[PDB]
Amino acid sequence: MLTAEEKAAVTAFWGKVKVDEVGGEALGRLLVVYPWTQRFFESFGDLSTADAVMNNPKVKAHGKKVLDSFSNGMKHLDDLKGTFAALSELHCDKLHVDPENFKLLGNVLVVVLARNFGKEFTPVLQADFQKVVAGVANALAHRYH
Amino acid sequence: MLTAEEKAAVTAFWGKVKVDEVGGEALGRLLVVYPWTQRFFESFGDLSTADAVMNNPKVKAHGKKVLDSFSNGMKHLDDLKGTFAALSELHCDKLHVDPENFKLLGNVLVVVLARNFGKEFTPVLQADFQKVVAGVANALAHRYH
Amino acid sequence: VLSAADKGNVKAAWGKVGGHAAEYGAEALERMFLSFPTTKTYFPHFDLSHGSAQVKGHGAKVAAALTKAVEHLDDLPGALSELSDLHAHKLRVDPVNFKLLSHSLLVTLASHLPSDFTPAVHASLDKFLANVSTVLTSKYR
Amino acid sequence: VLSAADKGNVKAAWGKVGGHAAEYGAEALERMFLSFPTTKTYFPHFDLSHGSAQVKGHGAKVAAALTKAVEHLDDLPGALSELSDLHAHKLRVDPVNFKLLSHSLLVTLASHLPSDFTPAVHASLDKFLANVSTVLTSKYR
Ligand code: HEM
Ligand code: HEM
Ligand code: HEM
Ligand code: HEM
Repeated sequence: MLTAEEKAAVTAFWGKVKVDEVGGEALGRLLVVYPWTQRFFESFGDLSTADAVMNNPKVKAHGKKVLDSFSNGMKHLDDLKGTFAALSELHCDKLHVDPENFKLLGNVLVVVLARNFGKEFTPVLQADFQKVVAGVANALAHRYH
Repeated sequence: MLTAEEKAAVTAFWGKVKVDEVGGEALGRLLVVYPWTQRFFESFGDLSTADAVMNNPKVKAHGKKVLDSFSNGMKHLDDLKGTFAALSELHCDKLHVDPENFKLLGNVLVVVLARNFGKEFTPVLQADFQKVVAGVANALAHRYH
Repeated sequence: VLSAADKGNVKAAWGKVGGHAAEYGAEALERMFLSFPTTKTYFPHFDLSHGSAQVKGHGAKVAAALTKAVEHLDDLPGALSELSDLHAHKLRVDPVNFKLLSHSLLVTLASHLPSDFTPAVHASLDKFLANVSTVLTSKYR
Repeated sequence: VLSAADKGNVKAAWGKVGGHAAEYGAEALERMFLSFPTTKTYFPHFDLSHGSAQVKGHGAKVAAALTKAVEHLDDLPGALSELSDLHAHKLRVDPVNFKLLSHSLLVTLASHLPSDFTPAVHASLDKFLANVSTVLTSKYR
C-alpha cells in the first residue's frame, strides 16, 4: 500500500517488537476496553476484571498467536489479501467474528505500540501503522459473505 | 467490486431513474436529515426549514448536477476511480468536503430510490446499490491527501 | 433529543405502519442481511433464507419492541431496560450494527409509505432509531 | 456512563498530564492530521506544518476544554454547553471525526505516560472521551 521508504520504516520498526508481549497486551486491552469482544472467548475462563483478563494465560497465548499471524503479514505488505484469504474464510464460516473487531484490535495495537515505544513511535510512524492495520483489517474482512 | 450480473442488474434498473427529480430529492433530504451538511451551501439561500430546503431552486439545481455525475459513473462501473479522480481532487483541494458526506448522500439516495420505486426496489436490488454507492463514495475520496 | 415535533412525527408514522409492523420488521432484517452480510455473523443458528420462519419470527419481536418504544417515547430507557441488559450482557452486538438495521428499516418504511415518508418524517425517524440504538447499547461498558 | 471508578481514573491520569496538557493537545492534533488526512478539510486556513503556532494555539484550547471537562465529570453537558452550541451551529464537524481525535489523544497519552496508562485507565479515558464526543454533537439535530 505504502511507498518503498514507508515499507522500509515499518519493516525496520517491526523488527524491534516483542510479539508475545505486545500480542498478549493488545488482546488483553481489547477485552477490557471493549468488553463485548469477550463474547468469543468465554472458554478462556475468568474475564470479569482487568486483572483477570491481563493475567489470563489463554488470552496471553492467543494474543501471541494473532500477532505472529500479523507478523506474517508484515512480510507481505504487497499481498495482504492473499496472505489472509484462508484466515478470512475461517473467521467468517467457522468463528462468526464480526469484522468490526478487526478494526478495534488494529486501533488497540496502535495504542500498545505507542505505550511500549514512547517517543520512538512518531506521528509519521503512527501514520504508517494506521495504513497497515487498516490494510490487515480489510484483508481479514475480504472473504466474508 | 460488482459482478457482471450485479452490473447488469444495476445498469438495467438505472435506466428508469428520473435523475433530475431524484437528484434534487436526495440532496434535499441530506440537508434536512443531517443538517450539519448545510455548512457547504450557505450561498444557496434559506435552509431554515424542511420546506425551504426542499423548494430551494439551488438545492434542486445542485442535486441534478451531482446526480448527472453519478449517472456518468454508472456507465463506468469498471473504473470508478479513473472517472472520479479529478472530481476527488477538486472536492479535497477546492471544496474541502469531508468524504464522510459522500457516504451520507449514498445512503439518502438508496432511501430515495426506495421511496420512488416501492416494491420494485427489492432487497437484492438495494444490496447491489449499497455496493454502488460505496464504490462511488470511495472513488470520490480516493485522492484526499 | 426528540423534540415535541419529533415525537408527533414518530407516533403519526408508526400509526400508519399499524398492523404491518411485524411484516416490515422481517423485511428490514432481510434487507439488512443481503446488504450488509457481516450482520449475519450474529445469527449462525438461523435459517437466513428468503421467508424463513425464524426471520419472520424475529422481525416481529423487533417490531414489537419498536412499537413499545413509540408508546413510551418519553422514557426509552425504562421502556427498553431489559433489551438493554440483553444486548449488553448476553448478545454483545457491536454498536455499528445498530446503524445498519436502522438504515434497513428506513428504506423499508420509505418503500411502503411513499406519501407519508416526507423529509421531516424521515429526519424524525432517523433520530428516533438513533436514540433507540443509543439506549440499547448504553450498558455495554 | 462514567462509573465512580472511571471518574477516579480520569482525575488521576489527567492529574499526571498536568502542565503538559497544551503540548499533548498540539501533538494529538498533529497525529490526527497525519493518520487521518480527511480531518484537514475542517482547517482550510490553517498552517498545518509541523510546529505551526496555529496548531499549538488550537491544541491548547482543546486541552483547556478537556481540563474543564475533567473538573465537572458529573456535569459534562453543563460544562461544555457553549462548545456544543459552537460545534452544532457553526463548525458542523461530522460526528465521525470525534473518534479520530479521541484515538489520537489516546495514542499521545500512552506514549507520554507508559507506566500510568494501565488497561483500566485506558478503558476509563476511552469512555470519558466518548462521553465528551457525545456531548459535543448532542445539539447537531
Ligand atoms: C486482526 C488480526 C487477527 C489475526 C491475524 C488473527 C489470526 C488468528 C489466527 C492465526 C487464529 C488461529 C486459527 C486456527 O485455529 O486455525 C485465530 C483464531 C481466532 N480468532 Fe482471530 N485474528 C485476528 C483478530 C481477531 C479478533 C479481533 C477476534 C475477536 C475479537 C478474533 C477471534 C478469534 C477466535 C475466537 C479465534 C479462535 C480461538 C480458539 O482457538 O478457540 N481474532 N485468529
Ligand atoms: C457523492 C456524489 C457526488 C458527486 C458525483 C458530486 C459531483 C460534483 C460535481 C460534478 C460538481 C461540480 C463541479 C464544478 O463544475 O464546479 C460538484 C460540486 C460541489 N459539490 Fe459535489 N458531488 C457529490 C457529493 C457531494 C456532497 C455529499 C457534498 C456536500 C454535502 C458536495 C458538495 C459540493 C459543493 C459545495 C460543490 C460546489 C458547488 C458550487 O459550485 O457552488 N458534493 N460536485
Ligand atoms: C432497533 C434495534 C434492535 C431492537 C429493537 C432489537 C430487539 C431485540 C429483541 C426484542 C430480541 C428478542 C428477545 C428474545 O426473544 O429473547 C432481540 C434478540 C436478538 N437481537 Fe436484537 N434488536 C435490535 C438490534 C439488533 C442488531 C443490530 C442485531 C445484530 C445485527 C441484533 C441481534 C440480535 C440477536 C442475535 C438476538 C437473539 C436471536 C435469537 O437467537 O433468538 N439485534 N433483539
Ligand atoms: C474532544 C473533542 C473536541 C474538543 C474538546 C474541541 C474543542 C474545541 C475548542 C475549545 C475550540 C475553540 C473555540 C474558540 O474559538 O474559542 C474548537 C474549535 C474548532 N474545532 Fe473543535 N473540539 C473537538 C473536536 C473537534 C474535531 C474532531 C474537529 C474536526 C476534526 C474539530 C474542529 C474544530 C474547528 C474547525 C474549530 C475552529 C477553529 C478555527 O478555525 O479557529 N473539533 N474546538
